[PDB]
Amino acid sequence: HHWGYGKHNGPEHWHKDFPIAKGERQSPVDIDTHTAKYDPSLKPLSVSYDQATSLRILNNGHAFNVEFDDSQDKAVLKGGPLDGTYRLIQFHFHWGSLDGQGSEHTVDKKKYAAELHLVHWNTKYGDFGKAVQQPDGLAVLGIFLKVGSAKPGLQKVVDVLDSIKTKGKSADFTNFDPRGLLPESLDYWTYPGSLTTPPLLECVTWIVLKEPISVSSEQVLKFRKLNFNGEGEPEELMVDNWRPAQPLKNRQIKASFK
Ligand SMILES: [Zn+2]
Repeated sequence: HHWGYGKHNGPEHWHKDFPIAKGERQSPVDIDTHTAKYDPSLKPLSVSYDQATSLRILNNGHAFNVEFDDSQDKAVLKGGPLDGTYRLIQFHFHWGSLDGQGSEHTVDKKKYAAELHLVHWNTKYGDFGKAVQQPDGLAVLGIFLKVGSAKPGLQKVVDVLDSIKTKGKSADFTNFDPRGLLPESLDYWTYPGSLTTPPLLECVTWIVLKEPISVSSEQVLKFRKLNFNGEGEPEELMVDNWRPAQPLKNRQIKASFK
């Protein structure tokens, strides 16, 4: 049974094919802001996206991925909790069927309308495929989305979605600047975790920003027009593609701010 987000193949089923689903460092988690400790030894976070080169956008049947050329040292994350340099490979979102749900992480149980994941691999492991064999192979910057004013820098993504409606469709998607998706502040929480989709590998230093970005109702409505199914199969709207919060299991969440 191909994994997904439905009643018979959704998150409660994943552990059968991917037993790490019940591991010690699974994501997402609820961020209890009152038990996250400020860590003054955290270096400032460095998000350097000015030379980023997007290549393509792809509906993979679970979300849409905007992919980058990661063959050179061009869009990198470093500092904060990280001990090396991590290179951007792709970003994607999780979102709900309703504005009241859709994020993976929660903040004192609060769910946002959506959540953006910018996925980076540790350059000391040479590429993404080898990085995912390592416990510190990945760093994911998570950014919450709330519904309000439109985010202009998101609109180029919104407008290509009609060309990738169904699973397996891809489109050229060059010159997209992910700096237009970032909120003002880089204040964050950080904790060790996992990929939130199968194979759920425990490679990730999570860096979750406190400040959400606002997107318009119309922008998120266009996300909900995508399809999980392939062309020529019955239409199932791509909505509620979020894994719920998982047990923290005595991990600690650190805050970059007071
Ligand atoms: Zn994700």
